[PDB]
Amino acid sequence: ARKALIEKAKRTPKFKVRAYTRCVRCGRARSVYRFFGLCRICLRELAHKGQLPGVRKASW
Amino acid sequence: EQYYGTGRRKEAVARVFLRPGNGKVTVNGQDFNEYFQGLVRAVAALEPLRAVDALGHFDAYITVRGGGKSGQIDAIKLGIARALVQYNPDYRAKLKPLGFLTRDARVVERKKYGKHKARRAPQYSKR
Amino acid sequence: KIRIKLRGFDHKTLDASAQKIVEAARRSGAQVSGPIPLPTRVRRFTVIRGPFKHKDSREHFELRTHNRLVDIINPNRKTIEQLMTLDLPTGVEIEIKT
Amino acid sequence: GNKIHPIGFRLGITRDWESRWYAGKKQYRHLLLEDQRIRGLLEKELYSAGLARVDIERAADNVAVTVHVAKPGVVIGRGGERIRVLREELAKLTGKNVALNVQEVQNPNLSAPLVAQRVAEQIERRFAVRRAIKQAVQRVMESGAKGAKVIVSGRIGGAEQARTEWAAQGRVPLHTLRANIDYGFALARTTYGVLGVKAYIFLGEV
Amino acid sequence: ARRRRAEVRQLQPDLVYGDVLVTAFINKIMRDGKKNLAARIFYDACKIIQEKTGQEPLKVFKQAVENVKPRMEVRSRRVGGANYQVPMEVSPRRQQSLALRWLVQAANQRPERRAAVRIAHELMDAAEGKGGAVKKKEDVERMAEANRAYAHYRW
Amino acid sequence: RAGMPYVNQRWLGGMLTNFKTISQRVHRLEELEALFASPEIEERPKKEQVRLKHELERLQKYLSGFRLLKRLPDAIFVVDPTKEAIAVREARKLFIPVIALADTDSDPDLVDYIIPGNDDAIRSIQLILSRAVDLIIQAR
RNA sequence: UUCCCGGGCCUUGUACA
RNA sequence: CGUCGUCAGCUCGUGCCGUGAGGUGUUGGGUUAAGUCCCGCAACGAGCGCAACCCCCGCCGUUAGUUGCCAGCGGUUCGG
Ligand SMILES: [Zn+2]
Repeated sequence: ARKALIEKAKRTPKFKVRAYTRCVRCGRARSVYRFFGLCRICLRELAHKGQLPGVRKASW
Repeated sequence: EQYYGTGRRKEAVARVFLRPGNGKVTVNGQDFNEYFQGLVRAVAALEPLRAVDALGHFDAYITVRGGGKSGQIDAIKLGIARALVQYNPDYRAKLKPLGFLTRDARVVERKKYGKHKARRAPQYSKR
Repeated sequence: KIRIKLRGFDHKTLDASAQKIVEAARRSGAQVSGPIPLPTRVRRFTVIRGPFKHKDSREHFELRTHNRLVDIINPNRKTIEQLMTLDLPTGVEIEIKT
Repeated sequence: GNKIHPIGFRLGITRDWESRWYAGKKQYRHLLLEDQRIRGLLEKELYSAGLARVDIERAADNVAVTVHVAKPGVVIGRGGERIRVLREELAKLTGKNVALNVQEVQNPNLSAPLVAQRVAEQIERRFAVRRAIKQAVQRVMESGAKGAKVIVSGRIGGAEQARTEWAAQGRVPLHTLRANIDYGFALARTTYGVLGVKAYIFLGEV
Repeated sequence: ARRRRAEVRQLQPDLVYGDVLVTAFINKIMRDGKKNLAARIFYDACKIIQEKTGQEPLKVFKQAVENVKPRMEVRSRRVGGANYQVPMEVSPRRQQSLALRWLVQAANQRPERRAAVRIAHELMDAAEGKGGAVKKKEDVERMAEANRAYAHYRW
Repeated sequence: RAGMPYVNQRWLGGMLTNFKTISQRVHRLEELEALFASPEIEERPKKEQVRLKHELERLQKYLSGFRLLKRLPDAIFVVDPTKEAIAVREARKLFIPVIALADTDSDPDLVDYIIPGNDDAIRSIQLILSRAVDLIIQAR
């Protein structure tokens, strides 16, 4: 999550297959979610904070 | 004319209509012998009838949905018991002891994280 | 002849909005089909609790959206003028259909 | 131990989301990202004001920001200069003609975030940690507040070793769903590291 | 089980014959949750028995089971760092369990190709008073009564 | 048969040295007694009512008669000084004069005003207490 | 519930920066 | 975040005991999944825990009938 990598991720990389996704909050490139654009850790933090509307702890 | 019972067992749901007749049962527009064919256990679905010396009086229309064949059989059994009770409350006094008015509450237990399937833990060795 | 589709993350506000719409419509002449509860859609996210390891923690989150139906029949002119003008709570979304 | 977030635990009941709006699969992440930007900007801007909570709402291409502040005077400025400049700043941050709204919190001693922020200020000003926590808890408990509990992380007073301080008074039943427990976190940046301040305030039942 | 007595499950009586012992035997046959297969195998074996033997298959099965019920078992016990096979009397429950399990194992160990054939043969032989099941019962009994020296370890 | 308080079920440790703490229990008793006289009990599901009633009856059992003490008593009357040695010790500690109906197995030193008599024999207790109470009555 | 492992209680001999 | 451990335990205010560390409460007997409850007791109460409050499955009810259902009932021709 070097600054250079974060910036490089946001340009048209001369190809489609060179494109990938990063956590829009911390720049993590590993375990992001398409729906939110957040990594797992940031997903958990923001879901606990109550800043993700309609999202709650599940129990079935 | 029509005496109706529901019955439920493990994702299978029945609807039984009992009408006066010769004692012929149909399931989803098919016959019992041809729907549950090759299944030994099938005839179980009819014990609540023959418990009270039925099978001479009531033709049954059966609509069954969801679950599996065995679950469907149990649903049919519960439905028939309920319909017979509705026919005459006194029937309840003799159906209930034999254990037919009970809906089996046992269903598939949900999987747990960190287990192979809901109870089975991962193997470990070489302590 | 005119169809109202209601979406929302919450069910309280969704029910309140559905009741308000159906009441305003029924009071305005034409008959109402009423609030039909459509099946809700649930998305499940399972995320490891720990930031580094311990892959056996796996907190579960769900996001559920509810769906309603109203389906007003024989649209009155005063009805069609009162609709598309009502104010919604912060969560509820309305889709219009014919 | 590893207690879970007492707000996430009660999002369903006794607590409400900070953001209330619906979005489809297509437009969820964009709305969320701009919300993140808005919260970041206001947090940076309105620190002096005593910010406690930010609420974002959307109806139809409209944003209704509601900011709960100890001192609304700081937010407005004189003749509504500051509020207007903030409104235009937000509008040009996100092109959705936002509507900034200001609320004043009654008895800021009953606001968990404000209490945590105040204690963090005390820490950054090199006050006695134990005395600060004790005074904060006493002050909170004096203003009703059926229960209170304040925790400070570690590295107390430029020490070599980290250690949790922590003080409580009253009832803090974390395990009950119908608790209406208010939680606040503050980060104190000291020349010798960082400290965490957690505040729990138990305000009635049901 | 440290506290309770672990009450035995009540099995649903058979449908063809209306007895619980047949149900237990079917269960003892059934593998991988295939119960229909076990029922078909058992009924094929019963038909074979009836076709090749005078009386009803039910009596043959029942009296074979009664014929393969041991009474003395040896249990491994630790005394003074030594392992002793203490003789014990087996309750009817354990009797029936051992009988059915041994019958099934002996049937499955036969050289006949078809499962129904093997089951029928084992049942007929155990009825007569010979075969793998009866032999194992006899060996179990003789392993006891040959070490009655340790019976005073009441256990 | 007087305005005097009494303890006859059990002497809780610190009825005198820890007077303030026990007074809280007295207040709890009065508040619960008020609550069960109210129709507002219909909330708090029946088993919660059960536990509340158990608490109330325990309080009545141990604190009936003790309810009359608004403050520290001016004297104490002990039937058996040996039996209620805890009460005697407390009263000694708090400079409260002690009157006791002692017998052969008692310590004469710890009693300020001793009546050398019997601690058993209902008749003796009846006579002594009756005379004392009548004297209190006609003294008022 | 005799033995294998672990935890708790009652009773008991050595060591805790 | 893992772990001991979903194991039942960890403390506090006033009182009492001991010069003091500390003890009692929280040692005893019955019963619990549980410091769960009861009885006694120099202690009387409380806080964090346990349990409950929240959710899912199992029975029934009111509200509502579309894109879901078809017991009635009129063509169908297989098809709700
Ligand atoms: Zn992230």
